[PDB]
Amino acid sequence: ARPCIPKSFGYSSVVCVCNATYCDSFDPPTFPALGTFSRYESTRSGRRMELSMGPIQANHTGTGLLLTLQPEQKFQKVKGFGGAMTDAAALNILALSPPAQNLLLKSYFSEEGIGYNIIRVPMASCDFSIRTYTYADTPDDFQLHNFSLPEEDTKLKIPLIHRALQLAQRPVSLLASPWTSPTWLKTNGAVNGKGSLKGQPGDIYHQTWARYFVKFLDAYAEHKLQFWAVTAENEPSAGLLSGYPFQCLGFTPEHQRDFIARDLGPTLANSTHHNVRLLMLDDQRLLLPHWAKVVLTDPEAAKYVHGIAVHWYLDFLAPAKATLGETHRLFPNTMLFASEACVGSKFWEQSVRLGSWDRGMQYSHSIITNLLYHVVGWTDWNLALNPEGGPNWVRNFVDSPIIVDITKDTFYKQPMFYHLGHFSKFIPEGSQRVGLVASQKNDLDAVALMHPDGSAVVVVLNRSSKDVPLTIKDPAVGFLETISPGYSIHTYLWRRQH
Ligand SMILES: *[C@@H]1O[C@H](CO)[C@@H](O[C@@H]2O[C@H](CO)[C@@H](O)[C@H](O)[C@H]2NC(C)=O)[C@H](O)[C@H]1NC(C)=O
Ligand SMILES: *[C@@H]1O[C@H](CO)[C@@H](O[C@@H]2O[C@H](CO)[C@@H](O)[C@H](O)[C@H]2NC(C)=O)[C@H](O)[C@H]1NC(C)=O
Ligand SMILES: N[C@H](CNS(=O)(=O)c1cc(F)cc(F)c1)c1ccccc1
Ligand SMILES: *[C@@H]1O[C@H](CO)[C@@H](O)[C@H](O)[C@H]1NC(C)=O
Ligand SMILES: [K+]
Ligand SMILES: [K+]
Repeated sequence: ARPCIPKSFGYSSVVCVCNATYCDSFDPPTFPALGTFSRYESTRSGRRMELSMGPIQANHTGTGLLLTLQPEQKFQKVKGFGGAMTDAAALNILALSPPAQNLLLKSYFSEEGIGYNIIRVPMASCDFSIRTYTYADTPDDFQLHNFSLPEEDTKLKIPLIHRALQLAQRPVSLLASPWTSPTWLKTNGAVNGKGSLKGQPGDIYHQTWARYFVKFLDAYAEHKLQFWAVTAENEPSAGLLSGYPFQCLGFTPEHQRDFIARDLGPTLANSTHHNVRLLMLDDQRLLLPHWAKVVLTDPEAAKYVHGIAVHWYLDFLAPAKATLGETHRLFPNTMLFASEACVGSKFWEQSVRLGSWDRGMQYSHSIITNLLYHVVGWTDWNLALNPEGGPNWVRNFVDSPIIVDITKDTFYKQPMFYHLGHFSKFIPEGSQRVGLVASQKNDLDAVALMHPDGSAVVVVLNRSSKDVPLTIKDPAVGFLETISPGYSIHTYLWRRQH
């Protein structure tokens, strides 16, 4: 429909430039003809989700790499893909002109964009906030009569969420996570630093905190927003650390176990919001499987926990098989969900690297890894940031798929945007991961899924410099002869006749 307008900022690839009169966009989605496949390609050299079609062929000869679809080897069903409506994201989006705001939101949420269907919503302030507040700052208010949503919610986040939902054809799911409680519920009396809820699970402090989640859901429901899930705490491990720089609330896994079993589980189940799912952990994967063992081996906690939320700090190395793999083996009926991912957080790297193909490849490699380890969804962090990677009240700046430049009423779509969209656009909710078997050792990363309507999608990432010829075999349908160029990502789509 409208192609990328590329701009280089001296990094390895280009951004796509959007403004009040122009943004790259797709035509309304259509599937290729039976017997044809669609291929969307992005490359370091500058191609951005460009479409080409090819024939599905009856026959294949050769000793080149073959990836054979295993349509009957079924794994997890996918919840979806999206990102976080932080205060910083909201401020950045709303600092654009109305036309550019609309083109940014369409980029993420419409079928002319990449079809996000998840939005994560902080419960009050976090580091990606310019004001520190909770919804109940008036002290000793244990019945929460003074609980209320400030303008950060009612003027900024809620209206943008309504606008996202209007632009989406896919149903959008909301996920809520708190960073800190009111300080008068905390041992240290501050939003940050080392501190936990006062007292012990089952008591007034813990019951008040549980009731705050219900007040929050009630307040958003008055604004005609309902939540798919909440997490028990954003990064509960952080509040155990001396000097933790921003909003946190410390839980050991035992503390979270007991809080869920005695307070949060019962409180949510007793509310009009009982259909909201509760996700535990909401933290980095090296805490698994230990955290899952501690919480889910207690049947009184386990009965309230729908899933395990994991964060991906893509700047840092950690094992996947020993964390996600082992957790799935021990608790196969408790879904894994990636609730936050970010890059650019190392102080010594530029927070925002406009046009970094490497950071794009980190996103897609992470997503593939997540999907191959049974994770049902993937949620980016801030939907949009400024060129500094903020605002952020502790200067904890990071990168984002969309960077807003208010002085030019412009925004830039990063390689990360397109790497995420290779998945989000083409993997509807309810899609199921299926097997994909390589005939020989190779340097490609790939994942296959089946849509609810039976159609196939395969994403292929090449992080190498070498162009790799390959063939995809769908045993029911035939062969897709293709190529995976060096530093490329491809999504393949086709209809399946039986
Ligand atoms: C928004 O960006 C577009 C795309 O770069 C600008 O339109 C271009 O303007 C230059 C200079 O006049 C022309 O050479 C291009 O042909 C234009 N491209 C298109 C696709 O129209 C546009 O001026 C910018 N809008 C605002 C309000 O700044
Ligand atoms: C379970 O839910 C009910 C709501 O149906 C709660 O009952 C309310 O409690 C408040 C005081 O806390 C009263 O002012 C309301 O009039 C009550 N409403 C109803 C309909 O009874 C009850 O407190 C909840 N119990 C929990 C969370 O343990
Ligand atoms: N062909 C393999 C990758 N195989 S895979 O696609 O099943 C995969 C498995 C993961 F656990 C994570 C991924 F992201 C991808 C390779 C690629 C690149 C260098 C060495 C080996
Ligand atoms: C495919 O292979 C079979 C068996 O040799 C052959 O009869 C057929 O013509 C080949 N070509 C096509 C296009 O089906
Ligand atoms: K208040
Ligand atoms: K940085």
